[PDB]
Amino acid sequence: GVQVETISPGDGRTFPKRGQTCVVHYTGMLEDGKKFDSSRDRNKPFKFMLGKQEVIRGWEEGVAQMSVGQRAKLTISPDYAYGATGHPGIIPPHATLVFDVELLKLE
Amino acid sequence: TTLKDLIYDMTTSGSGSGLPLLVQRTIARTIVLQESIGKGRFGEVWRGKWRGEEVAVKIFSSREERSWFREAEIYQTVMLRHENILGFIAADNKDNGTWTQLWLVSDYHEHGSLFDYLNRYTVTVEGMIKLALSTASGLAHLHMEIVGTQGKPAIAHRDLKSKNILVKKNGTCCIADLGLAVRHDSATDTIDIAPNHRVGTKRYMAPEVLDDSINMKHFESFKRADIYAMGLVFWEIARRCSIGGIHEDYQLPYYDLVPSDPSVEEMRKVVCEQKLRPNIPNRWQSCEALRVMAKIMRECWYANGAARLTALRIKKTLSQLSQQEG
Repeated sequence: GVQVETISPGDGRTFPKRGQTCVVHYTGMLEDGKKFDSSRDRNKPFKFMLGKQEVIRGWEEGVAQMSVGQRAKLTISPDYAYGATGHPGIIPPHATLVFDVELLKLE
Repeated sequence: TTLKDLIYDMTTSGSGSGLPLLVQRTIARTIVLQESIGKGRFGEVWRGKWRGEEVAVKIFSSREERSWFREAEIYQTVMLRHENILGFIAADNKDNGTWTQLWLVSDYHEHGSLFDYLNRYTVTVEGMIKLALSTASGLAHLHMEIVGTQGKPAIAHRDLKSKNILVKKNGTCCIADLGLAVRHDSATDTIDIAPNHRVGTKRYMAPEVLDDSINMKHFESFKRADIYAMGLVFWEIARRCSIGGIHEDYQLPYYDLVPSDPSVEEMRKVVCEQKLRPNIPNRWQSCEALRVMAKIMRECWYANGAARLTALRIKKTLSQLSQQEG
């Protein structure tokens, strides 16, 4: 599934709830360290509504555990990311993903 | 702002033709399907809206997972943003515990394919040149290796046909369906060829493909095979050029020499053994515009791939023609 390792503490109590929109900054890498996506490089926060599966399972469950302001490393296993298929051209099949995530705020 | 603006703003050295990985799912999942547009051999195409903006969604069926995969893989690894190439937005794998569903989101074009268009309308000399010119430009853009960051490796389509060219509202075309495309990675002299139980549409297959002689270790062979097919497309178009009321009914290449849904063997008899080509009416020799088209068709139809015109050259002679007629 997903492992969440804190890099920098959040307020410790404001966890996203189903229906809310999470605003975050991330950087995704494959296990070997090659980056494959980064809202930071875009200088534009990424937004998604928790519960509507607009993101992979490991994210929906991983970010549901950071509290606003928190920055953490989410290590997601294939069955919680893009599984056997992977994502054409970007993510190899059976890939374990590592994300650097920061929950900026909720809306 | 538009989905195209968005694609531009989120672009970073390293990004593919459409939106970034995670944003792709964000948008794919937020799209509201409107109407089934077409039910092709490889899944349905739906007109969909995203925050009001019209978009196109091709939903592939289990069997073309490989076509879905390759098309998306190509738009992702090869920077393809050109006015004559179907605009890619996002790809998504929405597998519900009930049934997997493969999505391909792209720009929407109401007219549909050149095939639907030509069946619906006859065309003007000017209209013909617009269609043909833009098709050649798109193909020449695919076949071309462009150096640099905003660069791009050469690509061969492998399934060019009326049905895989879309015509925009401005009377222009853009090439679509890159599910069988091959990439030339000159940085290793290799040809990236993806696995699929699917192969080109048989009536548009070049002679070398029909008889299996095509040397698949040489990238040029693939471009030459596309040229032969582009030539048949030009024939389909010219056949509908209406001047003073005279034109033909719409027809697919070899409609008269072959059964519908032709087998490799049947096409082979006509094209390799009998060395036949679609008929070029004598009347096309009078009117200069058709005469240039006809000459291009013939230069595309030689049995010898190496004697065929280049997509760029067709682009050029077509450009010259287009300026001699406003």
